[PDB]
Amino acid sequence: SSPGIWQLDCTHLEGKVILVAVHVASGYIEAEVIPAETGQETAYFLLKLAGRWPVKTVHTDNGSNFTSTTVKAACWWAGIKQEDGIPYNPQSQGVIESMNKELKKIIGQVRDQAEHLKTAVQMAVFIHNHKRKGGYSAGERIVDIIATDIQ
Amino acid sequence: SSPGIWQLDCTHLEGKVILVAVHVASGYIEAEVIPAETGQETAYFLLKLAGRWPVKTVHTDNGSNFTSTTVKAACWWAGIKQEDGIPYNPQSQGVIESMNKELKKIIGQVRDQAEHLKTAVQMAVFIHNHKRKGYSAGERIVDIIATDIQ
Ligand SMILES: O=C(O)c1cccc2c1OCO2
Ligand SMILES: O=C(O)c1cccc2c1OCO2
Repeated sequence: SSPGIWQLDCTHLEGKVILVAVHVASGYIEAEVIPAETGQETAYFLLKLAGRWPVKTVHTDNGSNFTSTTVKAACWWAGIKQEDGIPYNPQSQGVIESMNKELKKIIGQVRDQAEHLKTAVQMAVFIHNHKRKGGYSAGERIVDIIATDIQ
Repeated sequence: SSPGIWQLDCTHLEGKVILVAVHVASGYIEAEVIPAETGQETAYFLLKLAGRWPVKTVHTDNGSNFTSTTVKAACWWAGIKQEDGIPYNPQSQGVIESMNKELKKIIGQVRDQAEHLKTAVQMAVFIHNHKRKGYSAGERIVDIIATDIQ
């Protein structure tokens, strides 16, 4: 449960890009729809995440965001250690692929309800983070993990 | 002051609107820049907030968002009790006014650094939530909700 570590994950749907940050120890996520994954979009997403949770380390999702000066500048600004996201544990690739599939399935389940993709993605964030698996939810786990770490 | 209670607050800068949700018991915030405060923007912001923290009650920032069918639909969807934001306790007006001024002060302190207002507002959320007063608001909200879960 290393309380400060997050992983970036970028997935595609409807010609659009969904950027996800996963808190690795809990499975809790935040996500956004963007028109394309650029360093600027990723840097802004990181700044938002790190203002909201104590982001110590981020495993970036690809080499272009690992390289990006703009991403490195947001990581410097927000006190984040930027790392690569090489699956030294190969069970990592499989966990992220399954989350993406789960997220896309929830997006499909909420399509009668959202006119824009960005709404369906935030409904999927909500359902993902509140899902009991404990059975604790990922929202409960990340709070428990970080609070234990503060104490 | 319950773990689940938040207050909406809408403030203006640079002819743009900044929408803030404050977790009342900790002072922790999330905020966004929007072109205008409409029911649709407010409903979307609430959906985002409630997928991220366990939002039980929202004190809406004005009667238009309290009334808005779109705001009520997002609160229904996310399981949030929508309430008014009448300051039955008058030290509320002043606590919110003071946060707006501190937020605008930080936005000013980061303007050499951000080309867009939205970046400066998220730098201000970051500095607000990490500021030690000695725990930070980010620490207090985590402690409050974890104590509640346990
Ligand atoms: O239910 C929770 O305690 C919770 C805690 C932290 C974050 C969250 C949560 O629900 C979804 O996003
Ligand atoms: O520093 C923290 O524990 C913290 C915890 C939860 C949320 C946050 C935080 O800092 C910024 O936003």
